[PDB]
Amino acid sequence: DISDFYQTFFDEADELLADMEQHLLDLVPESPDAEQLNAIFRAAHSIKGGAGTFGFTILQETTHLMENLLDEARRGEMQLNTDIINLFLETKDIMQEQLDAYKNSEEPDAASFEYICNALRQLALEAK
Repeated sequence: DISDFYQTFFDEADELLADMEQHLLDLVPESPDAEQLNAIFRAAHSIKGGAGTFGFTILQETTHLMENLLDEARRGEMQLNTDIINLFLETKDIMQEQLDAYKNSEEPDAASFEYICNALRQLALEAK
């Protein structure tokens, strides 16, 4: 029954992933427009909550780690650069694959999950 609420989430998520991608591509690393970063962070926060609500473990954890990083960057605690933005784009790419698996009642890719989470946690570490 709870699956009766997946379709709306899947559509919202796809749209938010597209927005995330465009904002990422338009970001100026050394001087990121505050309003643009806030939008990326909000898309991630939204996707994370939906993932939690429906028990999409892999997507939730992946988005969780990205969100914390986007929070650091938007609060100005973390400096951005082209490498970080490329990591965010790669993260958006992987999240889309995870979502596409759920749409098919399939399980996301375990290896891609471990790789992206490892990279995101490495960056946070480096940020500290």
